[PDB]
Amino acid sequence: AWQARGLGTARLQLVEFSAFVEPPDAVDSYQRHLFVHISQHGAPPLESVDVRQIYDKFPEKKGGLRELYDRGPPHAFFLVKFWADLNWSGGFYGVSSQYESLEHMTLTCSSKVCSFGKQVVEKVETERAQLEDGRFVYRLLRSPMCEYLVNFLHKLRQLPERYMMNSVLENFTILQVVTNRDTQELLLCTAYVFEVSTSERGAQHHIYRLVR
Repeated sequence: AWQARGLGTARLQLVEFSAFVEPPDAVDSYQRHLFVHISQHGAPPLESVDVRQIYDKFPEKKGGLRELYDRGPPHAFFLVKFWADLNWSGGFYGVSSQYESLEHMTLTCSSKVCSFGKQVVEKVETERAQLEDGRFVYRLLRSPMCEYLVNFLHKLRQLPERYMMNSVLENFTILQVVTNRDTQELLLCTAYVFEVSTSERGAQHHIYRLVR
């Protein structure tokens, strides 16, 4: 219909997102390990997942998934299931995001990190547009990972069975809200749930529309 084919609206599309580590000897010979990755640079509509099912995985009151979805707009809401690649200390742990739009705005991106459906850490970054080839571009490149996430990854990686990592990751989620800084209107809300991938398979994702 007017349904989504990937993670984005007509106002703000996600070009690429990744969380990575570069070992200290990437200086001598460069190498990057991706924990998670989405590259979106004539396709079927995305599958849908009912937003009520994951209410409890995210906080309530203000900034809660229920309230955000009640603000809308409904079509801006996505779920990303990650299978994270956790086989790869003291290198650079990074996160890179890039979005694209037709209109010039200033974005605020709030990444809320939740444990057992309860807000635990939050980052809030702002990014002005940059005009490139008609399209506007928002580049949050190589942002350093919060030391919470880096320690979590090290802790997580040493669990002796992967069903135990999946048990632990069951309760760990991330809510991402991108809003126009000026008009305060939500442009993009992405819910992330997490599994561990096996050793032989690298990172993966499935993107869903969140519906009601």
